[PDB]
Parts: sequence; structure tokens; C-alpha cells
Amino acid sequence: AVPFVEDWDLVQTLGEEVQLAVNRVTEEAVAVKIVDNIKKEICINKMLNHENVVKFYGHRREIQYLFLEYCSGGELFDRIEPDIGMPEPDAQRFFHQLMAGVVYLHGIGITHRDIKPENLLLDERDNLKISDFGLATVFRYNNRERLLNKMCGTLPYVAPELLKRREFHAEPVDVWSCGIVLTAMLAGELPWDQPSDSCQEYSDWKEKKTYLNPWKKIDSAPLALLHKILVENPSARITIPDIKKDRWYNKPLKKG
Ligand SMILES: CC(C)(C)c1ccc(C(=O)NNC(=O)Nc2cccc3ccccc23)cc1[N+](=O)[O-]
Repeated sequence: AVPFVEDWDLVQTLGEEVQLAVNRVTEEAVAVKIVDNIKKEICINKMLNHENVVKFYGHRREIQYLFLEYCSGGELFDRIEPDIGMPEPDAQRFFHQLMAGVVYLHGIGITHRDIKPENLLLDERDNLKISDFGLATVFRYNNRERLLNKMCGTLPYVAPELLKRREFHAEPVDVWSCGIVLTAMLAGELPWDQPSDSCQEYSDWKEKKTYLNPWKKIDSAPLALLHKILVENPSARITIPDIKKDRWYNKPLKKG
């Protein structure tokens, strides 16, 4: 074997901790998550292999060290301008890649449960990678679905059924949060503090008052998709196979 190839220098703090690690020999860059629940995160991470999900390389105990795909483009969070969002073609491309990642996770029976721009990272080519499976869990195993009951996520992104029902299907919840992310990308603001009866902004949406912000900043094509995603009844909410049939989803917008 080549000497020293197992040595990584921690050269930059990425967040809190997660450190940018660079290989002493090869100079390969990886992200190292250093945690002082972790057992489950590592286990699910071992199931993951998709171009729009952060790659898991391995772990070692010292304190646990998770070796993760490094995403040099940073968080999608930083691409969203307050009150503006981003160019619609860029948002569509990110949304395509987000759906690809979420379709993959759901296909292997995993739900992320906390999709939001801080957890969507970008590589050097601005390809989107779903990040951080510390709240993720199994919702399908041996081809049998298990209903969720744990309240978790981030309130502005969380689906209404989590707030009102004891149990709920996992997949519509991830679809909902993706819709909130799409709204954020297109409007540069979140539509409500939380999807509750007591929240005026959410009531306005259910009353279809789309002459109000953020909705009036959003073109009718993507808005129509959002009308199908941000549906209160999770059983009536659009599924991803049908999102893939949506007019805006399929609209040519962005050059290569
Ligand atoms: C709450 C939401 C809507 C979702 C949000 C709002 C703002 C930010 C944010 O401030 N992101 N950080 C940036 O630096 N955004 C910007 C990108 C490009 C041009 C800009 C020009 C001037 C100022 C900021 C700009 C992040 C998020 N969010 O995802 O949680």
C-alpha cells in the first residue's frame, strides 16, 4: 500500500461539527461529520447510492467520524435571494434534481423528513445533493409501508397532517416540503410560519388568494404545480409520478 494515504488534514470548518478534510497524499476532498441516533444515521447512510444524495464513504470511532461527499457549491440556501428567489430556469433544474433524489430515497423505503434549502447541497457543477439523514427513517420494508407518527422537521416546511393527525403517510410529507422549497426558490420568501388553521397566511392560500405574496411573484405555470402540491389533504395531494407529468415540470426553460 501507499504510505500516508489514510491521513486527512482538517483544513476548514464547514458547519456546526462538519470539517472539510483533504487527503494528505491524493488531495481528495471530503466532508467529515464529527459527532460527540448516530447509529441510525450511519446505517441509513449505508443504503444510499445516488447522484442527488450526499455520498457516504464510511465511518470510524475515536467520537464518531462520518466520511461524506464534499459539496463545494455549498447550500441551496445561499442561492436564494430574499424577496426575489432565483431565475425560474435555475429553480426548475434544482427541482428536477430534488425530485430525482427524493424518488430514489422513497424507492428504497427511506424518508428524509427535513427537506429544506439548508439540507440541499451543491457540488462544483451545481448538482443538488440531499444532505443530513439524522432525522431520516424507514417507511417501507419488505414491501410493507409503515405509517409515521413522530413530529419532526422544520415548521415552515412541514406538512399540515403532521400537525393535526396522530399518524400519516411518509411520502406526501416529503412532497409537501419540496413544494415549500420550490416556493422559496421562486419567491425568495416562505409562505407561512406553519400550515395551521390559526395561521392567516395559510388560510389565505386555502382561500386561493394568489394575488397576494408570495404567490403573485410566481408565474402561473409553476403556480399551478404548487396548487397541486400544497394541498391540505395528503391523500389528495399530487404524487411524484404525477409531478413528473406536470406542465411546468416539463417546460423547456434552461439551456445546458
Ligand atoms: C427564508 C427563505 C425564503 C427560504 C430564504 C431567504 C433568504 C436566504 C438567503 O439570504 N440566502 N443567502 C444569500 O446570500 N442569498 C442571496 C443569493 C443571490 C443574490 C443575493 C443578493 C442580495 C442578498 C442575498 C442574495 C435564504 C433562505 N433560505 O433558503 O432559508
